[PDB]
Amino acid sequence: ENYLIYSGFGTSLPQTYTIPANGYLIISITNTSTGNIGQITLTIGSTTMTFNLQTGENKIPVIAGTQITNMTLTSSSAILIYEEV
Repeated sequence: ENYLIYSGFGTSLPQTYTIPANGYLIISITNTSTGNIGQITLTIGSTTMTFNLQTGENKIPVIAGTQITNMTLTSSSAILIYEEV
């Protein structure tokens, strides 16, 4: 089951998001190129994590209540964020 978190466009996120369950966070970044495309930052409790993003699917194990606090892309893209639970 795939829970939609965000769908949009550009190079960053308009708000922070809460991941609702344990599972895999999927960040699908699509654009007319391939390869490295930016960064995402997640926070859970007292831990902050920073991850490299590539085009296509980026999969990150996450626990319930993890926050997506920032994403920064190097070129405008379609951005789809959902969680496999």
